[PDB]
Amino acid sequence: KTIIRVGHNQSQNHPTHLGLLAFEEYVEDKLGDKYDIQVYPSELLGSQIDMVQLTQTGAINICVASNAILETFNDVWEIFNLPYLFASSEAYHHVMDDPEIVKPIFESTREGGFEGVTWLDAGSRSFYTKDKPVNSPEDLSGLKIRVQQSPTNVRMMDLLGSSASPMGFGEVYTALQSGIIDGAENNEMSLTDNGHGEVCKYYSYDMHQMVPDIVIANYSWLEGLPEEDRKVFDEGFKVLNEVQRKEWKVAVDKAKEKASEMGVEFIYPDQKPFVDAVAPLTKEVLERNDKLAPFYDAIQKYNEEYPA
Ligand SMILES: O=C(O)[C@H]1O[C@H](O)[C@H](O)[C@@H](O)[C@@H]1O
Ligand SMILES: [Cl-]
Repeated sequence: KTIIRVGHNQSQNHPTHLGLLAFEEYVEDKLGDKYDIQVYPSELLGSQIDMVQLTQTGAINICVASNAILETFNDVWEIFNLPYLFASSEAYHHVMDDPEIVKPIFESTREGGFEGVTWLDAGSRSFYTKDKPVNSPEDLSGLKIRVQQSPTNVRMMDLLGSSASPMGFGEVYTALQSGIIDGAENNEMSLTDNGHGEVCKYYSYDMHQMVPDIVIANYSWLEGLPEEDRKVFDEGFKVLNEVQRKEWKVAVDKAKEKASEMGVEFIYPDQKPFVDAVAPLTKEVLERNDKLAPFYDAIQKYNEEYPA
């Protein structure tokens, strides 16, 4: 058979793994005599940055990468990394499901060896810290906060009066434990599935970003598929999206409960001071990249249709 290698950086219990297992089962049920889909969880194929590069060369076929890091491969991905971009999770989901918005973005990096085929839900990202609770941006002053390898997020930390420490997701637990960083920012699953709540017990819902995870496929590989095979893989990507999103809802609820049981304290800060502190980032990003405005306009229509 033809081996299709698929990587991601999450545990085997995470929604993304469950979605990819559904993908594998869907495709192999229709075409199993021909393809063996192999899913490599928990950074078995490397950190996310490692995997995107392996996808570019075709050493693996498909991987999952946070939108945060894709902006370094093509600047148009920056659009979904803007802080306080979406008014509501409903606005966000409708945006990511709108082909007129996502297709031009997903296809932007074909010359770099890959294209986006779907997205996966990763909730919203908020600050969590070890020693001191975050109630407003000034509480981040003098802290070192881990972010993804994303110039947008580095700039966001600068505007918050803080300092960014970019590193891969698998490094964060030990970096927190050793005191190399003071905190990080993510959805609630980081606390439980990745153990960050063992060290960080203050989780403050500033909800600065809703950053999609993107499923990317090697472009030569994908376009090389025979018509009928491509149709099955495409259907599989839709199943992946659907199963991951359903499982995400379940998992994030369980994560919140388990975090509480672990001793994490959830804080609900006033978001306005965070919004105002990082507003210049959106102004700067839009001014520098004129590809973005029409996507931003379209997102605003969804914000209006699905407000908070
Ligand atoms: O902050 C990060 O690095 C990670 O954040 C979330 O877990 C996201 O789903 C991952 O794709 C990502 O790698
Ligand atoms: Cl990485």
